[PDB]
Amino acid sequence: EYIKLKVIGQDSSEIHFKVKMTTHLKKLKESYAQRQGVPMNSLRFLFEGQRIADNHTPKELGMEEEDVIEVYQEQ
Amino acid sequence: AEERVVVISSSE
Repeated sequence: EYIKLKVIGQDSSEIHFKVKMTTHLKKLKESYAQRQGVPMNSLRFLFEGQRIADNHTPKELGMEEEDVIEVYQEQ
Repeated sequence: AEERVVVISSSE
């Protein structure tokens, strides 16, 4: 199963990702950073305010269709 | 901005 996730940037822009429930979200982080032209390690990705790990899957985080991921600068 | 949907492949 795939779901569509909405990634909201620091500037309120959006990129949506169709991601398999078993795919490690590292792959989404890499794609987003590539498209923003910044290093992946300059960013932190949050779901419901909690940090998304490289090896988190959407299934592990209980994500559903049209759930939101927020991107902030790394601290 | 237009809608942007990226398909993430299953290969890692």
